[PDB]
Amino acid sequence: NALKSDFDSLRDQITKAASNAKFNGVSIADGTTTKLSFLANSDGSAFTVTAKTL
Amino acid sequence: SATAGSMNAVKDSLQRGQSTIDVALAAGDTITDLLGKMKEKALAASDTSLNTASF
Repeated sequence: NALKSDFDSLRDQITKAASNAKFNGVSIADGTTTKLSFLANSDGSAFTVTAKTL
Repeated sequence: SATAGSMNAVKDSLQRGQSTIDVALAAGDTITDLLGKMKEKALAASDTSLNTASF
């Protein structure tokens, strides 16, 4: 039971860590989007970064 | 002689036209600088990593 309790606590800490992985309101890892697109050139063509949900 | 003397009015008019175009070119300097800054704003706002306040 002590091992199970520790396991459940570490599991909840994973949720906290993933939800806090934001830089000024945007995240590539919290699961809230499928991708972020950054500018690649002056015409506005995108540099895609696929989201990796943690 | 009267024809040669009336060329002074022609020269005054052509100089007036050069002055009018000069003022337009000064305003055009302003406007092309503004358009370059505006393109910089639109280019930055098309990035989707911006939060709402930056947009």
